[PDB]
Amino acid sequence: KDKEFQVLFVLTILTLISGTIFYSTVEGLRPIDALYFSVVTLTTVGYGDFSPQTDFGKIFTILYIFIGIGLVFGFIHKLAVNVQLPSILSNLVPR
Amino acid sequence: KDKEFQVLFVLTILTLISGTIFYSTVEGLRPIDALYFSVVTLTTVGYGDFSPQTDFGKIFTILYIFIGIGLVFGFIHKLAVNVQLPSILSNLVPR
Amino acid sequence: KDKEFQVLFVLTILTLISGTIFYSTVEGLRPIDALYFSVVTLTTVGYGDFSPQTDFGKIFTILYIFIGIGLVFGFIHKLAVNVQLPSILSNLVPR
Amino acid sequence: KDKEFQVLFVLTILTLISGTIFYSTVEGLRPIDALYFSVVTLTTVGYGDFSPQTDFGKIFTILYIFIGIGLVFGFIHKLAVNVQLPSILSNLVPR
Ligand SMILES: [K+]
Ligand SMILES: [K+]
Ligand SMILES: [K+]
Ligand SMILES: [K+]
Ligand SMILES: [K+]
Ligand SMILES: [K+]
Repeated sequence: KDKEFQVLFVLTILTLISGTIFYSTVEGLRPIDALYFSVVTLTTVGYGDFSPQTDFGKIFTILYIFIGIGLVFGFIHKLAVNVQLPSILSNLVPR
Repeated sequence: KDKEFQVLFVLTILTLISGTIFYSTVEGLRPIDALYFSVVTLTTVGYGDFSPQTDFGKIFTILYIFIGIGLVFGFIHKLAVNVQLPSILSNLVPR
Repeated sequence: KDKEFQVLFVLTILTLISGTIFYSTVEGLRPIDALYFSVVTLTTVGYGDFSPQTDFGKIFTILYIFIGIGLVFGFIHKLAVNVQLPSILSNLVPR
Repeated sequence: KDKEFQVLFVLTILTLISGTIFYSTVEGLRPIDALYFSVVTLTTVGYGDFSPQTDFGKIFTILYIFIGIGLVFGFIHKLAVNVQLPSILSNLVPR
């Protein structure tokens, strides 16, 4: 399960890297803002402080969302159940 | 399962087409912006760079969301599990 | 199952009514905008074209979200599986 | 199950407290606005009336979202099924 976590973890980083590079290049964001934006998009928060301005950015965002949501939310699920939950349970007992 | 994917795929395209046509017509968006907006609405991202301005657009958006979320997120589920997951698994093995 | 649908349906309408009344009264929105806003909040779209300006509105929105999301998304689930899915299946066959 | 509810309830309050303190301190929000913002972020509504302006706030928000969504939505699930549902069922019968 550490290896089920590791795979989704890696694939999430790669996905966020892809968005950082595209939005920094095509939409002209600073790298930190492109990552932030990629995260705010794929978790569906969508503040809108940043949003794509070019048609190439709009089209990319459509595809990035559909390809990216299932991965991101899979990782969050694995994180919650296989990492966060056990550590919570361990805290309720003194060794 | 390719035919379970195909049905949801088609129904998603039809749903996004419906929104593209309405928002381009009633809210005056360019077709590309209406599609983008329809996608950003039904995936619940909701940047708000675009939002309906007319009461007819507001009422439509209410119904489009309720009718459209269950479909869109069904497709994303099918996509993740029946397409993305297997291809990931295939990459971890050399033929 | 029509009666499992009917209950969630009614409870959803009541929930959206509650929000329409509060936001129209305390935040000064037109009734149509308060409903629209209530729907955009509880489905987690959150365009932000409307957002509460008063501390009383902010506090209410916190509680409305936590109480309201589980209901709204339950209805959408019931809608998709017990209404939308069967009708889709019926269309694929001529009577 | 009251103790399964109580744990997630407490962990949710602690999580929202953490965000209130950070955003009030680093991003300069009033405490009430920082709580409101933390809630609007972790439920994925994301109005964007508030959004982090500093790089330290942006980085924190990335991590807060990934750590916080699984908890928040777990609580909402427990709330809906173990608290809201039973009380609904009890109302349909006179004692
Ligand atoms: K969701
Ligand atoms: K959102
Ligand atoms: K927004
Ligand atoms: K906005
Ligand atoms: K949003
Ligand atoms: K959302």
